Amino acid sequence: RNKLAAAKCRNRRRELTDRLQAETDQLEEEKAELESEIAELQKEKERLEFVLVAH
Amino acid sequence: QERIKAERKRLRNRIAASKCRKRKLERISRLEEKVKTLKSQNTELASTASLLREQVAQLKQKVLSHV
Ligand code: NA
Repeated sequence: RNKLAAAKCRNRRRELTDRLQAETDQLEEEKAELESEIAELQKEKERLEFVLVAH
Repeated sequence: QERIKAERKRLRNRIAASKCRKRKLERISRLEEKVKTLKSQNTELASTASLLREQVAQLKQKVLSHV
């Protein structure tokens, strides 16, 4: 019957974990998008190479 | 002994506080490590992307050169 201790615990000095967690989010998304554009750029590379040998 | 029980409560509180600090510092440590790893990964990916762009630019250039 001490959940209050945990709640107020995770409420004290939230700025740090808040900033680190947000930066973590921005970096996770930046990563995902980078992987996507790498995929697309690779597809374009394959396309250009095929076009470059078929004509 | 109405007071000793309050000293016990005091000790319990100080323990809870201590545990809180330990958990918080551990979480901050994990997060910092995470942000570091992600930053390294995003740097490598960003490099890969850049290089791929360069390659695509050259291929496109050559393709146009043969039109
Ligand atoms: Na494609």
